[PDB]
Amino acid sequence: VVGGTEAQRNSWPSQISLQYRSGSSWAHTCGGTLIRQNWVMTAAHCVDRELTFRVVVGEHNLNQNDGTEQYVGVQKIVVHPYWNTDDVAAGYDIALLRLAQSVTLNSYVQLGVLPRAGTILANNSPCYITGWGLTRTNGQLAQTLQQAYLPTVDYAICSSSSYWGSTVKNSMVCAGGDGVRSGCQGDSGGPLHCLVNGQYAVHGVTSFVSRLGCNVTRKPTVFTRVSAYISWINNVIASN
Ligand SMILES: *S(=O)(=O)C(C)(C)C(=O)NCc1cn(Cc2ccc(Br)cc2)nn1
Ligand code: NA
Repeated sequence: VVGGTEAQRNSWPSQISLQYRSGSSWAHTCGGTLIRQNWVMTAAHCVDRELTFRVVVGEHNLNQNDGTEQYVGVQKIVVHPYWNTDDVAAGYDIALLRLAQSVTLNSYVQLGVLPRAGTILANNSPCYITGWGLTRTNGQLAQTLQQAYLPTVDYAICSSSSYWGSTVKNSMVCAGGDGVRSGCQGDSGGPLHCLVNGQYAVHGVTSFVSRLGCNVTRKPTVFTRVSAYISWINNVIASN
């Protein structure tokens, strides 16, 4: 997250860190959202490489154990069957990870609330991105979870020629693009939390940023639109 601030400890208790084994240790690669005690929602592109993954729930400071974390293996990966790693812009950038055990819920570990199927937010709706992704273009990961206010940019604007044009689809949510605040590498897979009827719900899964930079005017961060996938998510959970 570029242009963010440090989140209060576990104010985003459904945020997870998706990590892969790197030698004798672990490396953060993506965010995700805990949606059942044994299921995480992330981006399909986060699992394009065949690696050993783990999920950390209750995380805040990646470099230090604070007593709130639970670490769990990934037992099954279900990528959307229409995902094409060579065509991010086609969409379908979503995957579900079945965890090797069910995590315990507490003040630090909670299920993320999903929107009702089909929900489209009005332009400029209030949302926050969260993650441990880079804090500047070409920079380094955040040690502690960051948040940034990233209001939505509706499809008509986001898919116009001076923004992302045809690359953005109606199955995506765009947010930000002010040139100061944005998602960045390693926020991918994580949530966009948007306030609806007084409750935050996870409307986006971070999918891509501009190759020109993370915080780039009229290149808002692009998210898979969770509300387009409610039936798919429920079908996967019900059949696994
Ligand atoms: S996201 O918008 O943050 C973005 C820029 C697409 C991103 O940084 N995604 C992170 C990501 C994770 N993976 C899979 C992967 C690739 C290589 C290794 Br060594 C490990 C994991 N690809 N992009
Ligand atoms: Na920690």
